[PDB]
Amino acid sequence: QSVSRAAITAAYRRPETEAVSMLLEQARLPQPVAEQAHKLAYQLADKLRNQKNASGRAGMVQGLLQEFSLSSQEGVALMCLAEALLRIPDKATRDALGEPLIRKGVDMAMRLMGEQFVTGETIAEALANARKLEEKGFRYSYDMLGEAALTAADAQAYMVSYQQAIHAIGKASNGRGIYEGPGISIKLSALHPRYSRAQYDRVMEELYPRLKSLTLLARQYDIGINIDAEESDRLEISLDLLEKLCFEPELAGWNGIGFVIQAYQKRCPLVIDYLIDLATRSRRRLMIRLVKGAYWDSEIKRAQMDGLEGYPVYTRKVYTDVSYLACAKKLLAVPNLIYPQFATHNAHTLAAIYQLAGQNYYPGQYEFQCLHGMGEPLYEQVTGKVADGKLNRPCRISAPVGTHETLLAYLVRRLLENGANTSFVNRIADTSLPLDELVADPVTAVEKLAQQEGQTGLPHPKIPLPRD
Amino acid sequence: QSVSRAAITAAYRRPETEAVSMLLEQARLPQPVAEQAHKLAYQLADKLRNQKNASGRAGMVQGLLQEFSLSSQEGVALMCLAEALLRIPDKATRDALGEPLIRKGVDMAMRLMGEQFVTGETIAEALANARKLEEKGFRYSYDMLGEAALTAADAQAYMVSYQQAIHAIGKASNGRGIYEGPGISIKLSALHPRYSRAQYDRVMEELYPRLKSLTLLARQYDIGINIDAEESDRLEISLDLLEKLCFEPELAGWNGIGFVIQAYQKRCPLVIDYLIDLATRSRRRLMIRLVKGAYWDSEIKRAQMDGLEGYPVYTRKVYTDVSYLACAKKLLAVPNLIYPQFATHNAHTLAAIYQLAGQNYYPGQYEFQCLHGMGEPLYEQVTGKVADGKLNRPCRISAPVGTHETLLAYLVRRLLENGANTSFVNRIADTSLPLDELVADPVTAVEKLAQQEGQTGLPHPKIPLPRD
Ligand SMILES: Cc1cc2nc3c(=O)[nH]c(=O)nc-3n(C[C@H](O)[C@H](O)[C@H](O)COP(=O)(O)OP(=O)(O)OC[C@@H]3O[C@@H](n4cnc5c(N)ncnc54)[C@H](O)[C@@H]3O)c2cc1C
Ligand SMILES: Cc1cc2nc3c(=O)[nH]c(=O)nc-3n(C[C@H](O)[C@H](O)[C@H](O)COP(=O)(O)OP(=O)(O)OC[C@@H]3O[C@@H](n4cnc5c(N)ncnc54)[C@H](O)[C@@H]3O)c2cc1C
Ligand SMILES: O=C(O)[C@@H]1CCCO1
Ligand SMILES: O=C(O)[C@@H]1CCCO1
Repeated sequence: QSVSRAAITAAYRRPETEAVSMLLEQARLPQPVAEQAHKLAYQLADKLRNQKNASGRAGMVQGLLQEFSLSSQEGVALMCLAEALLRIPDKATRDALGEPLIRKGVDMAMRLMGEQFVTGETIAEALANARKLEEKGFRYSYDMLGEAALTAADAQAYMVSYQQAIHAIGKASNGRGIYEGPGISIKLSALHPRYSRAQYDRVMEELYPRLKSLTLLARQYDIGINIDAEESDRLEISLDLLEKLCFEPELAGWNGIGFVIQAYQKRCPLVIDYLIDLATRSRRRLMIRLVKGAYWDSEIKRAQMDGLEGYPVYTRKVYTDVSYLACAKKLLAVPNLIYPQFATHNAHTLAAIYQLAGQNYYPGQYEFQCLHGMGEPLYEQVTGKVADGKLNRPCRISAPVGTHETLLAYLVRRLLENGANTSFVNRIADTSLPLDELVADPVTAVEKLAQQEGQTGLPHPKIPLPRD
Repeated sequence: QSVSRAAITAAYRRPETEAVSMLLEQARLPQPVAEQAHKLAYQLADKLRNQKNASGRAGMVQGLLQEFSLSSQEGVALMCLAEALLRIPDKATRDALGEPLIRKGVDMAMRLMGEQFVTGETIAEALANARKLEEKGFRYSYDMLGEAALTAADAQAYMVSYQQAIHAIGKASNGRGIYEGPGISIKLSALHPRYSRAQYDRVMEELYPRLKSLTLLARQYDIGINIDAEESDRLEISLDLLEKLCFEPELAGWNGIGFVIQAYQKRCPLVIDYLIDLATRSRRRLMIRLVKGAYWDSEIKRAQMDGLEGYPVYTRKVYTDVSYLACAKKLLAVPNLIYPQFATHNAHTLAAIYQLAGQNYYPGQYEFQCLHGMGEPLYEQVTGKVADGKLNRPCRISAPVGTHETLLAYLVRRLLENGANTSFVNRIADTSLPLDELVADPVTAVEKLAQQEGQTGLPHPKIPLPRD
């Protein structure tokens, strides 16, 4: 292997104490920057949580719960009475006074809960719902729902769907280009049957020509084409595919190739070193989406089943946060080589990147990204004119496209993301959790744990090593 | 009295059979227009009710309620199970598996329910929340909360508040003018202590100089100033005040005086005849807001207490709808004399006016209006570019400004409006009520009642004459 590829392999499952300890000083924000990040994060979170006065309304309630010493059911009952009294029109009058069921249920619940996360059932429908926010300065990336093709027919169908989508997105883009215009996002698992266990030779013979074909088509329309990151044991083969792609003569001088990297992996900073070298060698600027990662629950389960020396992902959420910040700094340092795309719904992560990107923003420096049905409210404060009180930074919405038949796995990942007590989007909804704790600096949080526990970067107390 | 003023007085409490019968042919939409109004009303209501697929989601539920013959509590329980199963990360695992309390309560409930209807606590705050929709083509009218002044001090305070507001709105308007720019809306009851029983002489001596002063100030800033319509026994004195105002030399050639007329009153079309003559005589274009009316419940109660020969308002809601359409036609016929402002949250009423206004709309022909916290969703389909799928017709939002201390009566009127089973905004929320019934033509509805009951315009069966 090359030096950079070798360093990736060696970090696959490195002990958490070691990985976190080495990331800490790279993630640490200089005091002045940390202070500005905190103020901004607080302001974003405050406006988001309290757009409709949720905390104030919650407080007024508690106040009356004391000025009468009433229970919850008591207060509510009183409000119902008060409500009925307020409907008296005249103030004087008022004053004076088997398995098929379970299978069907699961499928239905999937559709119902999933609707909010889906942009359109077809690319035409999805594209129709774009101008609304595109006119506000939002950008889109259409991500076809449908993954882990099981048969050759399945993979063929997905391929045809991607090709069709690129034609439609490309026509809609109408020359706007890879930055300002919409792009497409693809899953390698959709393009090759049984990708999860596919061997190198077959992937290169069968998957790669498809990846190449789609990328050439994207180039013809000058739209971005992004390669989603999936399970951790597919990282290596995805880098082999990216490497070959970047050296295609027909793609020379074109910078529309995109690639996701997952900060929850111990390999992430080493993958960045590789990507930096690859951009240099292939003479291009790579569009790199930095994300935390969507498969954490399954990654933990897989590792515990395989009984290996460790986990490929962190086991405490705050460590993933630290990884993300350290990786963000690395990406921002090389603007000639990488166009970083910072995917997050987290107000602190957003504010930290905003400050880390430094003075003198220019549109092509970087962008933020979010998922449809999750990020729009937060980014309404971000994308738009400074005169309208926004930060004037671009955000690209990832827009799932597909019917109920392709939605299941994506929906489950969204449930896990939204429902986890560690997720920012879960915690911000809790009016009980103080804003300062919500936007707490992750580096400081890690040092706090270290002081309590006796060393830095210890694994989650409830997630022992697989061999234990 | 003049001919027109005399005709108003004579219609005060005319029998409903008579009033409705005479309105019917003036309200009737020609077959071609009625058809276009129906299609548009249906489309508006469909998009409004089903923006987030409410009816479709409701149907999918009923479908499973049959493919298993389950109860509501049953279906729900199943969904909770399905939801828990969808949170299993791996599919294989899933597959394999005293009075102070009441007074305090009423006040608190008022604040909580009222927040959605209030634009700002102060004019500065309200104005701050304006650009968002103003940039979309929406206009504003700021209506200071606070009415029925009880003391001289009270009325003085309201006066000072109006003056301050006009300065702030006028500065914000910055020369945009009476049509494109924001205006103010005033309540005569706020400007004179115990207005409800005030005598003509005192009103002219004390109230009128205040009305004149505010109107002159509005003119200096070239913003609209609208006189709200309140209880029916104050109609006459309000016309006396308007008459005098329109002949002030300092207001000559200025068309920013506005006046509300309430279609639920039997006098409404006669008031229009008067207003038409007044515009002609005083050489101006009057800004006339056509509304249905906000005080219906209290009007019925007052009439039943006074034991007079009849009601000053209609007793069936569909009659008020018919009155509104007939009055709208009258206003639209005289564009040189009246700038009509059609206040409604009703999709049929909106669509009917749209069609009645005819071909070749121009901005100064007319506008729609709505209340903050009620109309924005419907008018999001109306105000905006045709390319964005909107009707490209202007809407002015009435924006209440005030603290909790001035909010009570307004809030109660909003509760009555939103909570009445006859209100469009109540009925559209009922996914059980078919769209075609929701947007049913009121003239046809009245003829249907007439065929069933034996004559046209009979009173509400549950609202007999006061003397009965
Ligand atoms: C536009 C976009 C594209 C994306 N593309 C991909 C993609 O191709 N592949 C992919 O895998 N993800 C992708 N993601 C990321 C993913 O889907 C989640 O949205 C993301 O991880 C949420 O991070 P956050 O900063 O918004 O929320 P935060 O609440 O700040 O952090 C959320 C999470 O931290 C992690 N986590 C949770 N618990 C732990 C723990 N105990 N230990 C360590 N880590 C933990 C997770 O990665 C997780 O989602 C994408 C996200 C976006 C917005
Ligand atoms: C911008 C704006 C300004 C307004 N200004 C004023 C004002 O100065 N003074 C004022 O009094 N109102 C005013 N209103 C009107 C009022 O507040 C209500 O919003 C209005 O009457 C609702 O009509 P709608 O077409 O939206 O709803 P719809 O559901 O179509 O009709 C609603 C209603 O019909 C009436 N009604 C209900 N039941 C009956 C019945 N049994 N018999 C006869 N009529 C019945 C009422 O007038 C009532 O509100 C204003 C409204 C707006 C939007
Ligand atoms: O499929 C997922 O969950 C993530 C987010 C978007 C693409 O990769
Ligand atoms: O006070 C009311 O309820 C109505 C609506 C706005 C002004 O007059």
